[PDB]
Amino acid sequence: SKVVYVSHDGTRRELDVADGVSLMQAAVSNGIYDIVGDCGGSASCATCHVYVNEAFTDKVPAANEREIGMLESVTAELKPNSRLSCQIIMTPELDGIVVDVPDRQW
Ligand code: FES
Repeated sequence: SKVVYVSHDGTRRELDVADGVSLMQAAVSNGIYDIVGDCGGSASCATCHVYVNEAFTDKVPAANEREIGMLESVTAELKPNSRLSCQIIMTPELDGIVVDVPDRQW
C-alpha cells in the first residue's frame, strides 16, 4: 500500500508498504533518515515523531497510553496530530496516507 513521507523542506518520498509494517520500519528501511527509530519501535524514544496528515488523523487508530506518554519526549514541536510513526501499522485501508517528518527528532 502507498505511504507518502513529506520532509521539512517539502521533499516528497513515496513508498509501497506491506500489511503489518509500521511507518517507522518502512521509513528507516528506505533511507528516509528524517525518522530515526532509536528504540527500535517499542514506543520508548520518540525519535520516530511524525505529523499525520489531517485526511488520516481520523482514519488511523487512536494513540495508545504508552504512545501518549512517550510523545512528551519529542524534541520537535508537539502538535495535535503528532504521532510516533512506529505506532502506525500499515493496512490496505491506510493506502495513500501522508505524514510530515519534523524539522528534528533530537
Ligand atoms: S521508534 Fe522509538 S518511539 Fe517510535
